[PDB]
Amino acid sequence: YSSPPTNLRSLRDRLTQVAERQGVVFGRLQRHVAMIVVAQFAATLTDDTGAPLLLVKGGSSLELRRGIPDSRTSKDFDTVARRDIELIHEQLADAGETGWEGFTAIFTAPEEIDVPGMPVKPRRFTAKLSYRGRAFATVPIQVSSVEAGNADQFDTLTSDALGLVGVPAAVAVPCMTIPWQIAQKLHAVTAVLEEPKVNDRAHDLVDLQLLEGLLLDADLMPTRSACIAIFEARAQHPWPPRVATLPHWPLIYAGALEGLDHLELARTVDAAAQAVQRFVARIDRAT
Ligand SMILES: [Mg+2]
Ligand SMILES: [Mg+2]
Ligand SMILES: [Mg+2]
Repeated sequence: YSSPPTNLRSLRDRLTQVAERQGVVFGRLQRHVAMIVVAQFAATLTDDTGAPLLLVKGGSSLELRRGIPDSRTSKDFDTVARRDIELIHEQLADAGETGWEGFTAIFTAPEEIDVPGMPVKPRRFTAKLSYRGRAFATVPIQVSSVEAGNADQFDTLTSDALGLVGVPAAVAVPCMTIPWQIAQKLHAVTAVLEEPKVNDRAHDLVDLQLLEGLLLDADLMPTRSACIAIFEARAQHPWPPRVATLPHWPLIYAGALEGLDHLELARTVDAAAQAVQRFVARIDRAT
């Protein structure tokens, strides 16, 4: 494509053409662009030394690490911020009005969410995107505070999705490194929740398998330290944990596998909880 889309209808038609070309669902690709678009806003938030203020996290980070086909499909945009929330929101809302390649975003008010082990309760808000004056997509956003050394470093991942529909701007998203993604997700999947609510995070089992695959050999001492840091800082269940399965997880885990038949994952919730438990033990042996 020679030029960027002239309007929203063009972008929608340019995307559905690229979606069928790459063998993915249009809605999945459309949310990817929007997710990519907010990342660009978040990337422009910086401190006095040029280092980023936000680090994307969770499902959006694994999508950028393995692409659309090899990553679980989720809608949340998770971020860890090195500054306080209303300063983050003002900066995000400031970057939205300015724009990026014709994309403008207005954000909703941040709302504190119930969190058991964080002295600074993360916040949740949404960005209503538009492309040249026409509403394009709404992305749920989540921002949480720093934890030990989880924002000390960052990976810079990229995606070519917008380069396909004629928006050639270079995408570079700062991401939380995998050792801390393993620690946070390990602590979440083995979390015992107070009576009212139950831990439904069977999907984290799938991701921990993906993150283990991305780590390859490398060295698990960084991952072990991150787990030692996260489990202690939250001061709930200790380390190492036991990957317990709950009665309603078999179907939730099967839903988390949708679209990952080509991948070498455990196809059942038990074998997955066993693989993640082997991975936990493998982390705990480090020297
Ligand atoms: Mg949890
Ligand atoms: Mg593995
Ligand atoms: Mg079980």
